[PDB]
Amino acid sequence: VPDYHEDIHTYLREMEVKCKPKVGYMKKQPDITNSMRAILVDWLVEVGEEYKLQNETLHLAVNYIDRFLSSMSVLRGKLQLVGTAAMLLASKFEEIYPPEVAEFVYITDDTYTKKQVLRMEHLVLKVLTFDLAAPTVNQFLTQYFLHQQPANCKVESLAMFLGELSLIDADPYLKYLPSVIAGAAFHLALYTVTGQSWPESLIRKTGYTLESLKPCLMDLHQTYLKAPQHAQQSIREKYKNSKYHGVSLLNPPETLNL
Amino acid sequence: MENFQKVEKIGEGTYGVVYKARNKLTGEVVALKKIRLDTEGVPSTAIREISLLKELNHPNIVKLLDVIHTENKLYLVFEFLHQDLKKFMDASALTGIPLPLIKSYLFQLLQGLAFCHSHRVLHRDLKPQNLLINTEGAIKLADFGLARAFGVPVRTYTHEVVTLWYRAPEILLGCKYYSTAVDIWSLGCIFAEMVTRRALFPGDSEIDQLFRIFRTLGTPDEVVWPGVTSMPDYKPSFPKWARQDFSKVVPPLDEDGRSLLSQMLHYDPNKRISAKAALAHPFFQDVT
Ligand SMILES: CC(C)c1[nH]nc2c(NCc3ccc(-c4ccccn4)cc3)nc(SCCN)nc12
Ligand SMILES: [Br-]
Ligand SMILES: [Cl-]
Repeated sequence: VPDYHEDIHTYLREMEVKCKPKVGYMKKQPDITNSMRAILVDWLVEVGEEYKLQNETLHLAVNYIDRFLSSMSVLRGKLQLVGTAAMLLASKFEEIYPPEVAEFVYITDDTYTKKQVLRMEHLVLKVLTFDLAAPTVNQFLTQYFLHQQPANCKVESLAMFLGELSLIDADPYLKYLPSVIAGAAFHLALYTVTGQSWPESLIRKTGYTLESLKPCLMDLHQTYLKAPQHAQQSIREKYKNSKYHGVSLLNPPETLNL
Repeated sequence: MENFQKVEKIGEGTYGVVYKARNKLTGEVVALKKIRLDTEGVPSTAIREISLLKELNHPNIVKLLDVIHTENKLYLVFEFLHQDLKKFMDASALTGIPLPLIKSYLFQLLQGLAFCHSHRVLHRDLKPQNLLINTEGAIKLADFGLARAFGVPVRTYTHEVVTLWYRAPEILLGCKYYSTAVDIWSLGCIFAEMVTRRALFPGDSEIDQLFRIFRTLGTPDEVVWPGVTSMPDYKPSFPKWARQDFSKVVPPLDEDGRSLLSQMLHYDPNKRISAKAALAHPFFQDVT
């Protein structure tokens, strides 16, 4: 473990409550649906693969979209402009070499101009009040991985796969904090591969029992079982790659006995 | 922006130009950091400085007061502090700075730094020009344009980081990973610099930088830093200098100050002391 592993964990805990978006915001959006958000997020997974962006960059972009749509109404034909600016900002925050604006414009097939993307950027910054350093599922997972005894690369990839699936479906995952989804994703991955359970040292560090994780786990297990049928498939196709040891082809257990 | 009267340019830093200005309504003297926006939109340095400094509320970190997007420009409004550490050291280049003031300043910078680190932020440009002193005796970290939110554990980050004189050997020798230890190295150099009023390692290239480090601390090998001779930019033709005794290098320092400085300037990043552990060092026994 590195020097501040506990101080950082405690702080990320405090920040995730402040950076959380409104649980029911899509009900109040007159013109967009959860299904349109799923199509947007799944497209950004493709963009991430195409430009070789980090998984952290994708998780941040989604957090910016959810916080932006919690306070602004958006028409369907402008939803992809929101996502594009969000991805641009996430990349400038997190990446060593962000793609350029001109490239982000190109991947929308000239639906929007460069000027629109830079103005949407200003708007997103203003609406989010420049607070970009949000805790993600990814940041929690990588800390949780330091408690594996011993490390198992199949567990780590499967847990990343499940974490990333949760970005697609606002209902239900908007009702959970990132640290909870990461705990559910880690336990489910661990159980699928080795048959072991959410370990004692993580209960100690997180204050979460399996019991506290159970509602999210019930939700995540259903997401996992139904993933081959999902209208959106970019994440699944991505975790077929050998880089992620083909974990998206593994069979989910039939029950969790919880 | 109509509320501000520019008084004068006071410096540059990582990105943009910095001005002293006066709020016309409240009378408050501020510092304005200007970015012109004219191609990639808002620079990543600005996006990062702003998001991070909004979280970093601490008495030894400079306070961000406001962000104003005017017509083609971005202005960051900051508290103004009357002096930087570099100028303060130049004006004391003959008398010296009394060791208890050095101790206090170091203690305060370490508090600011431990805060950043416990809040997952690397500064990556600690040098005396970016350390600001107010009329009260407070010192504060500034210019977070090169800073970055880091993960647990870290990945690979930008290689071209930290002003040369303050840059850690693990960056210079090309390690794949670096972390909180790069900031502590910088502070070690600054600690030494307050004592002697001259930069500890003033190199004029990357190789010359290493050589200045080696001459003083001894040329690292596998005894002191396991893995060093395998590092990307390590060369078997590096000269082998012996390490110098600290009571010649920083004579005013007492026993405890020598021990602390040693621990901040360890070659191996895994041996180098953290900011929080440094605050507990016996050297800070009798700190004001
Ligand atoms: C932007 C914000 C973080 C900030 N707040 N106070 C700042 C400050 N105060 C020192 C100073 C004061 C007046 C002068 C001065 C006064 C008159 C004429 C010329 N210069 C110089 C430095 N300096 C700088 S940048 C120069 C140092 N590397 N940034 C500052
Ligand atoms: Br006025
Ligand atoms: Cl001296």
